[PDB]
Parts: sequence; structure tokens; C-alpha cells
Amino acid sequence: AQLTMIAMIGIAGPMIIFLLAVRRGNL
Amino acid sequence: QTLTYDDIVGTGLANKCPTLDDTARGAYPIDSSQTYRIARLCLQPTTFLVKEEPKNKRQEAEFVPTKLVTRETTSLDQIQGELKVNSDGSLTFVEEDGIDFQPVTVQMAGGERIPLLFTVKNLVASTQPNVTSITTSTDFKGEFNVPSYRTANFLDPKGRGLASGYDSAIALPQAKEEELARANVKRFSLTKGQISLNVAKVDGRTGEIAGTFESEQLSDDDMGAHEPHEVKIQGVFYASIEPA
Amino acid sequence: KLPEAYAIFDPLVDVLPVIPVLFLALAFVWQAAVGFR
Amino acid sequence: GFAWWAGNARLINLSGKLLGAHVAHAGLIVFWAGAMTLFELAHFIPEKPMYEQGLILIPHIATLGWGVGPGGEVVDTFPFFVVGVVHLISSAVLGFGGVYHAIRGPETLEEYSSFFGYDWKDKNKMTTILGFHLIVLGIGALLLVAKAMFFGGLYDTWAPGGGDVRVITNPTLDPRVIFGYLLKSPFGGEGWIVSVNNLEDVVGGHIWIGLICIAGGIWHILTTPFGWARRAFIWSGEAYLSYSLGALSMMGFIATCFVWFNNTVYPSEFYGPTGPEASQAQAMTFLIRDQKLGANVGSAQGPTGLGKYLMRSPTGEIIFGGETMRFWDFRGPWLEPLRGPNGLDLNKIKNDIQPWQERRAAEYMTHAPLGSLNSVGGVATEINSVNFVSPRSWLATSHFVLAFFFLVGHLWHAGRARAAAAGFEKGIDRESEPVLSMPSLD
Amino acid sequence: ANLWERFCNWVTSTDNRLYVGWFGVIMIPTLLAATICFVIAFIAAPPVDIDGIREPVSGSLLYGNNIITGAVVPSSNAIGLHFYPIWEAASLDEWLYNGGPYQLIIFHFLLGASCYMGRQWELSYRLGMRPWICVAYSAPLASAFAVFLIYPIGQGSFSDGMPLGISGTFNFMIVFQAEHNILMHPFHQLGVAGVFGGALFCAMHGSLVTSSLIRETTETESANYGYKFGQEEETYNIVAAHGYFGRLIFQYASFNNSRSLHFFLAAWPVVGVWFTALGISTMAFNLNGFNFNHSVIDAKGNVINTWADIINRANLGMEVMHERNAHNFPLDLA
Amino acid sequence: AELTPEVLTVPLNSEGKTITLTEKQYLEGKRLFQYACASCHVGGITKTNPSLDLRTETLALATPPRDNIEGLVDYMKNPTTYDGEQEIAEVHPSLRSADIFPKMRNLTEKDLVAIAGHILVEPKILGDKWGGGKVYY
Amino acid sequence: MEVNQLGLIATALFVLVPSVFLIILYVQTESQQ
Amino acid sequence: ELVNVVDEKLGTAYGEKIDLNNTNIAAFIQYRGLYPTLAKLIVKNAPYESVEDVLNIPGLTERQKQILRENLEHFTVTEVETALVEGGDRYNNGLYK
Amino acid sequence: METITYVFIFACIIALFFFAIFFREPPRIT
Ligand code: CLA
Ligand code: CLA
Ligand code: CLA
Ligand code: CLA
Ligand code: HEC
Ligand SMILES: CC1=C(/C=C/C(C)=C/C=C/C(C)=C/C=C/C=C(C)/C=C/C=C(C)/C=C/C2=C(C)CCCC2(C)C)C(C)(C)CCC1
Ligand SMILES: CC1=C(/C=C/C(C)=C/C=C/C(C)=C/C=C/C=C(C)/C=C/C=C(C)/C=C/C2=C(C)CCCC2(C)C)C(C)(C)CCC1
Ligand SMILES: CC1=C(/C=C/C(C)=C/C=C/C(C)=C/C=C/C=C(C)/C=C/C=C(C)/C=C/C2=C(C)CCCC2(C)C)C(C)(C)CCC1
Ligand code: OEY
Ligand SMILES: [Cl-]
Ligand SMILES: [Cl-]
Repeated sequence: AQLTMIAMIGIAGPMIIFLLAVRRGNL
Repeated sequence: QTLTYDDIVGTGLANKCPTLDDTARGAYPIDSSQTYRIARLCLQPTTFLVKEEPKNKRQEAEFVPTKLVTRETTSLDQIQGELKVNSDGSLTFVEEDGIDFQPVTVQMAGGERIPLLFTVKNLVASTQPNVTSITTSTDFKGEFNVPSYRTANFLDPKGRGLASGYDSAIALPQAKEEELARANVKRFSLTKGQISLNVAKVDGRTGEIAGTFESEQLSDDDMGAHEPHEVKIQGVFYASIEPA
Repeated sequence: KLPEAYAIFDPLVDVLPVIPVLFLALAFVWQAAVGFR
Repeated sequence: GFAWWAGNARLINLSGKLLGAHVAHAGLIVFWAGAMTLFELAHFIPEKPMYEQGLILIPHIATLGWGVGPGGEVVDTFPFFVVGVVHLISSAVLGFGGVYHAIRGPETLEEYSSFFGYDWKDKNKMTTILGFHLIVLGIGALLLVAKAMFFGGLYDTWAPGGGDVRVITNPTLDPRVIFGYLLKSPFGGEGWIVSVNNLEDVVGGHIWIGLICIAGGIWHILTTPFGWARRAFIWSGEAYLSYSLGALSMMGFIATCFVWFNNTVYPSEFYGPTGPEASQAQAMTFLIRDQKLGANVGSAQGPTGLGKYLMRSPTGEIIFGGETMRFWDFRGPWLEPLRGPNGLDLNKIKNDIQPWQERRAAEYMTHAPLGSLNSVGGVATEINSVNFVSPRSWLATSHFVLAFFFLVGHLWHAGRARAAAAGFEKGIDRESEPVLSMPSLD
Repeated sequence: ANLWERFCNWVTSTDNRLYVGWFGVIMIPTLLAATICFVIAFIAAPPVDIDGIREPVSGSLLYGNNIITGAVVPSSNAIGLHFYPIWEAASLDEWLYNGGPYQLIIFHFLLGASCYMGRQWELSYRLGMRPWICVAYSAPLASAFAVFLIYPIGQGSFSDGMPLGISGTFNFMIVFQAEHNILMHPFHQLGVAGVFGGALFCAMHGSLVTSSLIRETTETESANYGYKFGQEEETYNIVAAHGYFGRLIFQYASFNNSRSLHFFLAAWPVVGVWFTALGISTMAFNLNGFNFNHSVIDAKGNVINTWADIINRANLGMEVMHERNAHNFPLDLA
Repeated sequence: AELTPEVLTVPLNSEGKTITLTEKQYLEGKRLFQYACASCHVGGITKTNPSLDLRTETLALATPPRDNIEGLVDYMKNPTTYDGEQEIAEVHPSLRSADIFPKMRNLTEKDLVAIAGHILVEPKILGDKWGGGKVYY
Repeated sequence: MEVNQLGLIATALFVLVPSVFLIILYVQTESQQ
Repeated sequence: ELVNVVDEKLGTAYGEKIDLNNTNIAAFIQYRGLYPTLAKLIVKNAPYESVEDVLNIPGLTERQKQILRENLEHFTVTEVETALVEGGDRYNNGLYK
Repeated sequence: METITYVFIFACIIALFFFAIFFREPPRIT
């Protein structure tokens, strides 16, 4: 679906912040 | 040389009739057999005269000069028609079609605006008998129609009109209508004008002629709301003759 | 329409132009994560 | 000490991180240009004029001569795909280098290298960065000339036979023509540079501008500002930004008028008709219909006394009547065959209107650039049915809004740069309030 | 102490009762030209053929207008967007008939007002103030450009710019609603929110500060005499005002920081009026308000009218009536 | 009220034979009429020649009568003036002129029936609104 | 124009009477000080 | 003695039939076979002294003459009214929809 | 007479502007 990809894509960004805030990263 | 649009545009030259060289004093001979048309007649006014109203006893007022306020929008052009030869040698131009009207408003001293429909609509103009040659002494004289300056759909500022609009002064619901009848009932005038065309230049080679004109007609009467003025117009003309 | 061999990607392509808007929104997720410092 | 909502101001003196911000943002621009083109091509249907399909990028490409043939007909969509793909791929490279410089790279450059590092106050270094970018811009202008003269030409709405792609072999070099445009009035009938109406002048002007920019680029690499220029400007990064905001504003206002009036470098085949064009086309349409019925359109007096179909402009030219009297400066390829030296030629009008001209007028009248925010075509009172807003309205409105805000931003940043330069951008020093040491006014 | 430097020093002097400045060097003559021509035209100009149909509209007091109906009438549609200075007319009589004074006034005024904005920047710099009062004035200024220049550009004629008159203003906004539907356009809706909210917050701020004046006077004297120009201390108690307003609503919907409060005062109406000026400037290119005409239909396909269709009926009445002699063809495309 | 087979029944030809459209055909017809015709014929008028509308009564007085599926399918292939005397494929979209009217290229015979069907059905639903113009908006 | 003749005296007293009131109060304020 | 001549004309046959001397050309769509070709011919060749005069228009084919005959009862003639025929108003009277 | 009245009031306002600016009560610090 279109709503499948804009989900894989929409989650890319907040995923980056999560992985970095957990690994106590240079935010 | 023949100019292009982009040479002319914005100059004022589009409102001017073609001229002929002052060398052009020939004659164009007419074959009573052959038929002819005017392929282009151009009339360029240069002066607008309005008859004043002397008010006192029969003094007969003068034609006074006026200022044009509507700019270079005045010339009649691309007029065409039959040029007939009549039994008695006279020639008659019968206008068929063309850009044969321009609204004009000139301003009198004191500030009165005078609109008029400068026209030669339905022009029929004729020479003396026994022409046989168009020359620099040939005159055409004729008459034409002057329809109402506004046509029938025109709505005045309170919405009244002839073919459209209110038939009363709706803003005065209980006023006495008798006094308002002239403003309320629109009328479509159709009057006649007179023109003389004087040929002063002739190119025998090319069928072109040029010269001077004077016409007389009535001004706008605002669909019967007020009395028209007499107007006298002078200018120059150009016409191209062709065998049909 | 796209060339047939990329046909597979039509719905991805319907979505791509919106992606630069997501970068603006991502700036505010990041700032929320660090507490608008 | 900037707040989070002014946080990009923290980058003013971090040349490294500021470079990443610029390069990342450049990736965003190239990304949208690629993604958007692909989106448009995915939705494109060649049986439909581009302007019925909400397209703004594909028309830019077609104007350069790719994908189209005689009449604007689309013949090959592969060039469109290529342009979109290559932009999209390139945004990955710009994105890569921008996040590297923004995040991982040297925070400041001036230690890593004296060539890439810069202080905003170093007037020599600033004019050398400017000079490089001038040269780059000049090259870009010459690329347009190269396309036009050596790689296939450009689309020419004016070409005989309905428009076509055409190689430009004699670009205009005459500076009286090229710089003559820059001196024409911006008012009606003149139109300043927006009136450029032929590709020869377009290509020639880009020759000039390419040379001028390269010349000026070399000038600024090799010079330092003279003292009159040193004492007239503020020399700070925010000041420089403010100068560029004003220039972008001016440019966006111009582009607004360009896409609204010009039908040469925005061909109406691709962008739809201009407003003046659509209005002229309606008068043409009813002139044609009525003349076929027997009307003598030259002698027909309308309600006002002015011609119903034809009248004179203030300088005498024969023009279309009705409200479109305002639009008589319009010029387009479907109408010019009717124009003689005094304006519209009544003999051509009576005898020489062709079916293709009837079609074009009917098409353009019914695709006037009027429509609603939700894309209902037509005047505000029209019912739903036609899904249409002209690309010219979308491009005009968007670029007006953008240009306005950038003028606001110029004022914002110019005033602030002046105040921070003089040292009172954070407020008035209580102990040294200037007004308190001035005499009173009365 | 050379002639030029002395002149420069007078032009930029902060001792002048009214500041001149470099922007003032342009502002003063252009505003005087616009003002003097406006007063004379409004009183005595003859009728102007605004729609180019030789139907002159009388706008001045001597030709039968009052203050409410009078206007300086826009230039003729026959001119469109052509530049019509005096020296381009064959006579003043011509220039007056075709609407020349309008063009003279609006161009001088827009120039003068643009310089007014710059002059606000300039004096702020000479007095060591922060610079952005001129940005607040860009909202009204943008609005004047929209109705006098941008909208005439997009439509092709200064004859469709706003008349310089009270009833002419109304004519302008009625015809705008029929041709664009400004009311259903979100940028106008934000302009309303900007000016309504602006009036609201004006009253709020005025009433809250006035509510919390510190007692400094007797009941026989104006409380205004409790404040002396230049006193260092505040004249009201902001904590009392906040204590009242935060209870009127709840605590966190009330400001306790006067700087944020006054920035908010500035921002809301300025930004709303930016949008409404951009509304006019984009309806100049005919990107009009929402059209929900016949959007609701039933199972069979009958149209089910909404209030939007009722709006459309009113718009139709404005459309068919305006400039009643000026259209020969069915579509009013500009 | 609803879109019943009665409303969806329309003359097939001049003999008086009738055809019953499906709801699907009708909506197909409406959609294709928007795609190819409404730029000039929104609401059943004709913007570039308002004297000629798409009212059933007007189509009935056309030569060849056009108030039926066959007449309208023919018109979309080979349009004539109202008195039938002159062919106007060069200035009116038709399959005959699909080269100059490119939106007609991809229209199939069943698309034409659906468009004709929409035109004969809509006045049964909308009455005077169909072809009446702004007076009835 | 056929305006209301009494509009003139209406306008004149509407201006005059409250203006005089203010001037009276102003002048007697100055002569205290 | 001040009368609206268009309203007066509505009280003649012009108010009930197609007036071959005055009516705008769009009325000829009310009857089959008449518009545009015959309507163009009829308007160009006005005025007519009687409704039957229309059958003498030079050029009519037999099919055209027969169409006119079928419709003669829908026609009338009254005196030409200037207000209705000037301005090219028989071709476009300013009324669309 | 109406024209005279309108213009008279307008001119009185302009005159008031002049006094209000050049003959104002001067603001004086504390
Ligand atoms: C090339 C353009 C450019 C550049 C590089 C800058 C750079 C800067 N500006 Mg300027 N600015 C610009 C244009 C520009 N500006 C324009 C055009 C305006 C007028 C609107 C301004 C007005 C302005 C103000 C008023 C201020 C700045 C400030 C600043 C600094 C900090 C900004 C920051 O961190 O933003 C942080 C970013 C945000 C808070 C996000 C903003 C959100 C926007 C408004 C929403 C846009 C949404 C969009 C319309 C789509 C909506 C759809 C939805 C799905 C989201 C920085 C130096 C500040 C300053 O003076 O610092 C010195 C400051 O106070 N700018
Ligand atoms: C085009 C938009 C843009 C860009 C390019 C930047 C860029 C930058 N900002 Mg600004 N900013 C923006 C918008 C933008 N900002 C807006 C809208 C706001 C308002 C909320 C701010 C507010 C803001 C603040 C408050 C600050 C900055 C700062 C900075 C810099 C350091 C940020 C950092 O270390 O984050 C670290 C972030 C992370 C580690 C999280 C992940 C971020 C990555 C880059 C996301 C990339 C996603 C993408 C899908 C990857 C593709 C990779 C592929 C190409 C291989 C950086 C150069 C900071 C600064 O000046 O430093 C001194 C700072 O203090 N910004
Ligand atoms: C204007 C953009 C710009 C600028 C000014 C800089 C500047 C710099 N970069 Mg960055 N960088 C950029 C873009 C930019 N970069 C991009 C787009 C990428 C992603 C591919 C990177 C990735 C990158 C990395 C990975 C590193 C740098 C490093 C550096 C520094 C030294 C570079 C050096 O010695 O090479 C000098 C010159 C060369 C190596 C020659 C390269 C020839 C180029 C590629 C030709 C370009 C062609 C054309 C002009 C533009 C592209 C064409 C396209 C438009 C179609 C310097 C501060 C280094 C650094 O800071 O480390 C501490 C480092 O390791 N950069
Ligand atoms: C991005 C482009 C750009 C930028 C930002 C600069 C920036 C600068 N240049 Mg360079 N320059 C450039 C391109 C650029 N230049 C190019 C391409 C050339 C080659 C032609 C030059 C040639 C050049 C010379 C020869 C000189 C500069 C100088 C300067 C400095 C002063 C500029 C100044 O005072 O302008 C303000 C402008 C004026 C005071 C004059 C205004 C005159 C114009 C024509 C008025 C028109 C305004 C009007 C509203 C718009 C209509 C346009 C009109 C022609 C119709 C400044 C650092 C000076 C310097 O210090 O050099 C070291 C200097 O002497 N520049
Ligand atoms: C403008 C570009 C049009 C398009 C698109 C469509 N039509 Fe049209 N139509 C148009 C005109 C100017 C005319 C009158 C033609 C003439 O001179 O006689 C018409 C006429 C019709 C008719 C006849 C109506 C009648 O009362 O006899 C029909 C049935 C018709 N048009 C149908 C039609 C269809 C189905 C279209 C989409 C395929 C279509 N038209 C498009 C102008 C335009
Ligand atoms: C092209 C392509 C690609 C690319 C992609 C990318 C580049 C992506 C990115 C992405 C991103 C870039 C994303 C992001 C997103 C984000 C988001 C999703 C956000 C959200 C937000 C929000 C929701 C917010 C909220 C909030 C907050 C947080 C705070 C305050 C409040 C508020 C509410 C604002 C790929 C790889 C696929 C491959 C293929 C193709
Ligand atoms: C710094 C920062 C920031 C910013 C960021 C940025 C802005 C970046 C960007 C980046 C980018 C800019 C990115 C890009 C990317 C891209 C890519 C990754 C792409 C890919 C592609 C592909 C893979 C393709 C594919 C294809 C093809 C090839 C063909 C067709 C189809 C398709 C499409 C599928 C922020 C604000 C957030 C925060 C803070 C920090
Ligand atoms: C390409 C082209 C072309 C051409 C172009 C050209 C060639 C251009 C030029 C351009 C130019 C050549 C421009 C210029 C500009 C300039 C300006 C824009 C200026 C500015 C200035 C300023 C802004 C200033 C300021 C100041 C002052 C005044 C004082 C002191 C301070 C200062 C310095 C700040 C044409 C059209 C043909 C065609 C098309 C293409
Ligand atoms: O709205 Mn309706 O549209 Ca803009 O033009 Mn056509 O008419 Mn006229 O002159 Mn002023 O007004
Ligand atoms: Cl009006
Ligand atoms: Cl019109």
C-alpha cells in the first residue's frame, strides 16, 4: 500500500532519535 | 517602406490615415462600363466644433472649439463599399462595412462634456454629373445615419434602460412619476448627418485619393434625457479605389 | 506514468515528495528529546 | 546565548557545522526536485495538456526541449525520468556530506585549513567566496546557451507551424537590445525584462550574463572592497544574509510577474494561457461565432457606443473590445497572424481565421487561470465539476508569498545586523540611555 | 564642517522636532505630492471614466458627493496598466477624464509609505533602540500595496484597484467577494482572527493593566496622575494582574513575563494582517476561496444546498450587477 | 429519492427503443463527461456557444435528433451543426478528430454510450438546473 | 443638491457646543496654575 | 407620448412568434432545421414585407424551401424597430444564459 | 453650503494637528 511505505519512511526519523537517546548518544 | 505593428504600436500612428505625396495631382479615369469598389476609406478627424446656444432672442450662436479628452481613438477606417456610375456620369459611393463609428467626447469651455458618435454609417455620397475622371477638384457629398450613442441594453446609473432595466425610479417609491417620465422612458434616436469629401490628391497610378472632409451631425441625447448639440467635424481622408 | 520496469515503485513515488516536510518535523522530535535546549 | 527557537543562530561562528547545514539543505532542494518530477511523471497522462494535470516541473524540462515535439506534444517521457532520477540520486550525496559536516566533521574549519576557513569580517576572503560562486553561476548560464546552440535547442512556442524545438543559431549579442530590456518601463505595453518574446534574445542575454558573472567573479577574487564600500556596509554574517534575503525577495517578485505575463519562456502549451491571453481568447471566440452567423464585427456598436467586438486603444491600435480592452498588449502565436500595422486587421479577420486558431481560442478561454483553493476551475460562482487550477496561479501565488516573507526577513536581519554591529541589539543600557543625554525637543 | 557634512548632519539630526533622515528625503516630497493632489481631486476633480466605457463616475464634492460617497476615482480601464503621468496627456482636461490623479496619488503614496517604514528603522538606529517596529508597520504597508498595486497588476488594470473613497472602498470589497469569495478564503479568515484577536487583546491588556494600577492618588483626581513620565518604577502590579487572569482561566494561560506578553501583543495582529494582505495578493492571481458549490448531493443526485450555496446566490447577484454596461461576453475573466 | 432503474432508462434510438443504464454506467458516464466535456459543458450549458445547450428538449430539435443514445454516440464520432448541414469535427471534439483533440483518443465504444447516458439522465435528476445556467445554481 | 437645510445648523451646533465646553474648561484650568 | 418601444413591440406578434424583421437570431433554434444556416440567411436578407417573402431568398435549395414552408406559421413580420436591429443586436443581443 | 461645511471641518482638523504637534504640553522627565 501507499500507507505501508509512508509508515516505513515516517518511522525512520523517530527511530534514529530513539536508538541514540537509549545508547546515550550525541544529541 | 511599409511599417510593421511593432514599429507603430504606442506611437499614435495607428489612429492616422495614410497620406499621399504632395506630388500626387493626377486623375483616375472612370470606365462607365467597368465596376468599382472603394477597398479602404479612412477618415481622421482633426477638429471638433460644437454649436453654442445663444439663449437671448434669435441671435444664432456660433460653432466654438473644444478639447478632445478621449485620446487617439477617433478615426474611422477599413470602410468599403460600391462605387457606382450613374446614368448621368455621377459617381455614388455606398458604404457597406468597416470600422465606421467611434465614440468621442470633447469638452467645451466651462467643462461641459459632449459625447458624440462620430460615424458615416450607411453613407451614400455622390459626385456631380459627368465625372469620367476623379481629379483634385472632385467633391463627394452625402448623408449618413447617426444611431443612438448608447444602444438598447445600456443601463443608466439607477438601472433604467430601454431593452433592459427598471422602468421606474425605484429609489423614490411613492414620488410622482410624471416629472420623471423623461428620465424613466428611454428612447432610441436615429438622425441623419451630412458630409462633404473634397479630393485634393490623386495617384492616377494606384487608385489612391486623399483630401479633406467636413461633416455635421448631432451629439448624444442620453436616450432622450436631454437635447443634443450640433457638431461639426473636420479632418483628412484617404481612400483606395479598385476595379471590382 | 513511469517506465514499466519501475512500475513496482509507484506507491513509493506517490510518497517521496512529502519527505522533506518530515525533516522539519524531525527537528522537533529531536528538540523534544533533548528538552528544547 | 540564543534560545532553542533561534538555535541555528548558534552556527554563526561554527564554519564547519554551518557548512553541513548548507549542504544538507542543498540535498533537500535537489531531493524535492527529483522526487517531485518522478511524482509528476507517475501521474502524467500524455493525452491531456500538462496544465490540466497540476504539473510544474515537467513543463520546465519540456521548455528546454526534452520530451516534446511539434506543438508541444509529448513524444518521449524518458528525459523526464532521467532528470528526476539523477536529482534524486544526487541528493543522497549532498545529504551524506551535510550530515557528515554537521555532526561528525570539524566544528570549525579555520584550524583544519586556511583555504576553507573564513571569518565573516575578512573582507578579502568574503569577496573570494563570492567570486567563486559568481564564476559557477556564470558557467550555469552558459550551460543554457550550450543546450540552446549545441545540444538540441529549446522549445519555441513562436516557431512556425504551431511551436517546436529549435536550435538557436544567431543569439542576440547587440547590447542595445540586451540592455535595452533592462531600461524599458515596468508598466503596461513595456513590461521591463518580462516582455522578452523570442529565444534569440533569451540566449544572447545568457551569453552576456555568463560573461559578466565570470568577469565579476575574477574581479572579486583579485580585489578587496574599496574604502567607500567598506564604510557603507555592515560586515557580518547576519548582514550578508540580510543582503541575500533582499535579493531573493526581489527575484521572487520578478518571477511572479514572469510566470503571470510571459508566454515565451513559460509557453502556454505547457503552463496554460495567461490571464490576458484567456481574456483575449474569449473575445476572439465570440467574434468568430458571431461572424459565422453573419455579424459584421467591425461595424457592430456595443451598448456603450464602443465597438462590441473591436475598438481602438488609446494610441489608435485596433483591439478587442469589452473589458479585455485592458489586455491589448497581449501577444501570442495564435493571434499575431491577424495583426497588421494598425492592429487587428479586419480583412484578415473576415477571411483568414483558421480552425486551429478557433480551437486554440476556445481551449484557452475555457482554461483561464481562475479557480478555487480546492481546485474548482472557473469564476468563484461556478459549480463543482472541473478540477483545474492553472499552473500559472500556483506558481505566481506561491512565489509572491515566498517573496513577501523574504522581504520581511531582509528587514528583520538587516535591522538586527545594524543593531548588533553598533552593540545595542539586546536592549538599552540603563546607565547610558542615549535619549537621556540628548536635549529635549520642546 | 564642509557643506555636505553639515547637510548630512542636519538630515540625520536627532534634535529635529520631526526626524528627517535619508528615507525622509524621499518620503516628504512624495507624501506632499500625494496629499496635495488628493485634497484637490477629492474636492474638485470632474467625473472619471473608471471602466473605460465613457461612463464617467463622479467622485468629488463639487460634483455632487458628500464625504461618504466621494472618492478619487481609479484610472480608466482603457489605460489598463500603462503609466499615465501628466506629460503623457494632450491636456489636463484629458488627464482628469481618464483618471490620471489616481495614478499620481497612489504611486507617490506607496513610495512615501515605503520610506515611512524605512524611516522608522533609521530613527531607531540613531536612538540606539532595537530595530523591528518597522516590521510591525510592514503589515499595514503590505496591505496597502495589495489593494493599490498587486491586485491591479494581477487583474491587468488600475481600474480594479481600491477607490480612494469611503463608498468606493465598499464597492471594492463587494465586487471582490463576487469575483473571489474572499470570505471562504483562509487567509482572509486569518486576517479576521488577527484583527478581532487584536482588538480583544488590546482590551484585555488595557483592562488588566488598568485593573492593577497601584494606589497613588485620591478619588478626586484622575488616577493617571499617579504615573510620572520617566519614573523608574512600574505603575501597576503584574503579579496581581497575573493572579487575577490565571484564576479567570487557569494559571498557565496567563503571562507572568511582561516581555513575552508584549511580544505576543505585537505578533498576533501583525501576522494575521500579513496573511490577509497575502490573501489579496494571491487572489490577485485568482487563487480564490473554497468553492463548495453543489458539493452535497443525495442518493438520486439532487443538489442539497448548504450555507455555501446560499453565499453563492448572493455572490451571483453581485456578479451580474457590477459594472453593468462593461461586459459583452459571458465570462468576467478579469 | 434514489437512482432507480426508471431514472436510468433512456431512449436508445428514434424508433422509441429504450435502454437501462446501470448505476455503474451512469457514474462512469459522469466521470468521463468531466474528463472530456465539462471544460465547455459544465452543468449542461456550452461556454463557447451558450445558445446551444445539452437539455433534452434542445437535443430533440437537433438535426439528426440527438435526444437518444445513437444520436449522441454518432455526434461524438461525427459532430454536425444543429441543422445537420455542416460537419464540425475540426472545431468540436470527436473520434473523427481525435488527432487534434487528444482526449478523445482513448475513448472506447462503451465509454461513448456511458457519456451519452449521463447526458440523457442528468436532466431527469436536476431539472432546469441542467442547461439552465447560473440562474439555477 | 437638495440636502436637508437644517443639516447646516445641526452640524454647526454639533461642532460648536461641545467644543466651547472644552475650551471653557481648558482656559480656566490654565489660569489656576 | 413617451413610450418604451420594446415593451410596445411585446404587444405585437413579435411577442408571440419569431419576427423575421426584428427577433434575435438565437430564437431560430426553437424549431428544427433552422439554425444556423437558414437563420443566417433569413437575418441577412431582412426586412420582409410578408412572411412568405422568405421563400424568395436567392439560393434556397428545395430542402431549404420545404423547411421554411413547414415553419411559416411560427413566423411573423412587423415594422423594423431600430432599437432592436442596431448595434448588430440581431446577431448578439447581449443575452447568453 | 454642504461642500463648504465638509471642507471647513477638514481644515479645522488639519489646524488642530498643527497645534497638537508643535504646541503640545512638553513631556518632562519625573
Ligand atoms: C535563507 C533564509 C534564512 C536563513 C538562513 C535564516 C537564518 C536565521 N534566522 Mg531568519 N528569517 C527568514 C529567512 C532566513 N533566516 C525569513 C524569510 C524570515 C521572515 C519570516 C525570517 C525571520 C526570522 C525571525 C523573526 C528570527 C529569525 C532568526 C534567524 C536565526 C535562527 C533561526 C532558527 O533557529 O530557526 C528555528 C526554526 C523554527 C523555530 C521553525 C520555524 C517554523 C516555521 C515558521 C513554520 C513554517 C511551516 C511551513 C509554512 C509549512 C507548514 C506545514 C506543516 C506540515 C508543518 C538564523 C540566523 C532569529 C534571529 O534573529 O536570530 C539571529 C529570529 O528571531 N528569522
Ligand atoms: C534544513 C534544516 C536544518 C538544518 C540542516 C539544521 C542543521 C543543524 N542545526 Mg538546526 N534547527 C532547525 C533546522 C535545521 N537545522 C529547526 C527547524 C530548528 C527548530 C527546532 C532548529 C533548532 C536547532 C537547535 C536548537 C540547534 C540546532 C543545531 C544545528 C546543528 C547541529 C545539530 C546537532 O548536533 O544535532 C544532533 C542531532 C542528532 C545526533 C540526531 C540525528 C540527526 C540526523 C542528522 C538526522 C539525519 C536523518 C537523515 C535521514 C540521514 C540521511 C543519511 C544519508 C545521507 C547517508 C546542525 C548543523 C545545534 C547547533 O547550532 O549546534 C551548535 C543547536 O543547538 N538547530
Ligand atoms: C560546497 C560544498 C562543500 C565544501 C565547501 C566542502 C569543504 C570541505 N570538505 Mg566536504 N563534502 C561535501 C561538500 C563540501 N565540502 C559533499 C557534498 C560531501 C559528500 C560527498 C562531502 C564530504 C566530505 C568528506 C567525507 C570530507 C570532507 C572534507 C572537507 C574539507 C577538505 C576537502 C578537501 O581537501 O578536498 C579538496 C578537494 C578535493 C578532494 C577534490 C574533489 C573534486 C570534487 C569532488 C569535484 C566537484 C565537481 C563539481 C564542482 C561539483 C559537483 C558536480 C555536481 C553539481 C553535478 C573541506 C572543509 C574532509 C574533512 O573535513 O575532514 C576533516 C573529509 O574527510 N567533505
Ligand atoms: C552576487 C553578485 C554580486 C555581489 C553581491 C557583489 C558585491 C559587491 N561588489 Mg561586485 N560585481 C559583480 C557581482 C556582485 N558583486 C559582477 C558580476 C561584477 C562584474 C560586472 C561586479 C563588479 C564590481 C565592481 C566593478 C565593483 C564591485 C564592488 C562590489 C562591492 C560593492 C557593491 C555595491 O556597493 O553595490 C551597491 C550598488 C551601487 C552603489 C550602485 C547601484 C547601480 C545600479 C545599476 C542601480 C540599479 C537599481 C535598480 C533598483 C534595479 C534595476 C537595475 C537597472 C540596471 C535597470 C560588493 C562587495 C565594488 C568594490 O568594492 O569592488 C572591489 C566595485 O567597485 N563589483
Ligand atoms: C469546447 C472546447 C467544447 C468541448 C470540450 C466539448 N464541446 Fe460539445 N459543443 C461545443 C460547441 C461550441 C458546440 C456547438 C456546436 C455548434 O456550432 O453547433 C457544442 C455542441 C455540442 C452538442 C450539441 C448540443 C445541441 O443542443 O445540439 C453536443 C451533444 C455536445 N457538444 C457534446 C459534447 C461532448 C459529449 C463532449 C465531450 C466528449 C463535448 N461536447 C465537448 C463545445 C465543446
Ligand atoms: C527516497 C528513498 C529513501 C529515503 C528515505 C528517507 C530519506 C527518509 C527520511 C525520513 C525521515 C526524515 C523521517 C522523519 C519522520 C519524522 C516524523 C514522523 C516526525 C513526527 C513529529 C511529530 C508528530 C511531532 C510532534 C510534536 C513534538 C515531538 C514536540 C512538540 C509538539 C509536537 C506535536 C510538534 C529510501 C531510504 C527509503 C530508499 C528509497 C527511496
Ligand atoms: C543536520 C540536521 C538536520 C538536517 C538533516 C538533513 C536535511 C539531511 C538530509 C539528507 C538527505 C537530503 C537525504 C537524502 C537521501 C536520499 C537517498 C537515500 C535516496 C535514495 C534513492 C534511491 C535508492 C533511488 C531509488 C530509485 C531509483 C534509482 C529509480 C527510480 C525508483 C527509485 C526511486 C526507487 C535536522 C534538521 C534533521 C536535525 C538537526 C541536524
Ligand atoms: C539573461 C537575460 C537577459 C539579460 C539580463 C541582464 C543582462 C541582466 C542585468 C542585470 C543587472 C545588471 C542588474 C543590476 C542590479 C543592480 C541592483 C539590484 C542594485 C542594487 C543596489 C543597491 C541595493 C544599493 C544599495 C545601497 C544604497 C542605495 C546606498 C548605500 C547603501 C547601499 C549600498 C546598501 C534578457 C533580459 C535580455 C533576456 C532574458 C535572459
Ligand atoms: O470585477 Mn468583474 O472582473 Ca475585475 O473586471 Mn471584470 O469586471 Mn471589471 O472593472 Mn472593475 O471588475
Ligand atoms: Cl460596480
Ligand atoms: Cl467583456
